[PDB]
Amino acid sequence: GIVEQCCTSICSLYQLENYCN
Amino acid sequence: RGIVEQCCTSICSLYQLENYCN
Amino acid sequence: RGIVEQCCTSICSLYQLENYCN
Amino acid sequence: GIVEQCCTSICSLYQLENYCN
Amino acid sequence: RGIVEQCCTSICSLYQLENYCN
Amino acid sequence: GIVEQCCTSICSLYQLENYCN
Amino acid sequence: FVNQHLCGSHLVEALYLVCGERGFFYTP
Amino acid sequence: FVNQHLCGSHLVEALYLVCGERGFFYTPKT
Amino acid sequence: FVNQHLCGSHLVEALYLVCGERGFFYTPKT
Amino acid sequence: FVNQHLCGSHLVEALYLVCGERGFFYTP
Amino acid sequence: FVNQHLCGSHLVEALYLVCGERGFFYTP
Amino acid sequence: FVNQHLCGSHLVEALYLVCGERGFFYTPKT
Ligand code: NA
Ligand SMILES: [Rb+]
Repeated sequence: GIVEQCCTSICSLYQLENYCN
Repeated sequence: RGIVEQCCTSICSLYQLENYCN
Repeated sequence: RGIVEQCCTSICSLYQLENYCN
Repeated sequence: GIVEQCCTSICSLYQLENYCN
Repeated sequence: RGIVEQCCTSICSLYQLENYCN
Repeated sequence: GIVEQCCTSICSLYQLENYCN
Repeated sequence: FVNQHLCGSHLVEALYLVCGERGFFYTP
Repeated sequence: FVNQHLCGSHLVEALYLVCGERGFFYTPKT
Repeated sequence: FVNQHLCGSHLVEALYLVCGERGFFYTPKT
Repeated sequence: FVNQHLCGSHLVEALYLVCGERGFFYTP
Repeated sequence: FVNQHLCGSHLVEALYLVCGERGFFYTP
Repeated sequence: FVNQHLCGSHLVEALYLVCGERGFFYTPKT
């Protein structure tokens, strides 16, 4: 999910956007 | 003009913060 | 009405933030 | 104390309140 | 008088925060 | 630099000031 | 004057501690 | 943009910038 | 409420919400 | 308009760095 | 009323995420 | 002053207090 993706590994700008509605 | 001015007295997107980096 | 309204133009306790979770 | 209790182990809502006057 | 007053309605340096510690 | 100095080891008040202009 | 953008920075931070385990949606 | 790591409240704080005019959903469930 | 972990300034930041109308004491001495 | 609650969020954060090792009391 | 000091606390925090790897200067 | 550790955004946040009327430069390049 959110935490699995960005806190465990390297995150990105245009995909923590993925989490925007 | 200036980050101080342009991001306090109106809101700023992530692209105009990219105007003020290094 | 709304968290935006009700927690910016007057202060909010920890019980009305519990109104707005998931 | 405060740090021993909540930073080392699991903290709680109604007892970090304990620290309120 | 008071940190609340003196650091919200005018800005505060690191030496007047040192007035309010423990 | 900045991160090498204060995040890896113990930092100080009057030298993170060093980073002021 | 009370600011839409700046105030919302603390609201999302507080909802992180208040909801915590369950989760939360935000729409401004 | 910062391409390393982003944990705690800072993960939620970044979602307020990145989205902004959209809002964000935060679901941690394992 | 968040039942895990709360370190650094976030430990102090949470004490501002939880107490609020009361205030908080923060004593770290070992 | 300058807000009692929001401003105080940075005051408690700053007192964490300024006092540091010694400690601090807060009363609003 | 919109405050020089307090608003700037979020500006320096955001520039940390926006610039990130490259770096940034600040002058108020 | 806090004589331990100061990482993430809090390292940048402290540079806003310490300098204040001067501003700060933040260069992380290895
Ligand atoms: Na603020
Ligand atoms: Rb942190």
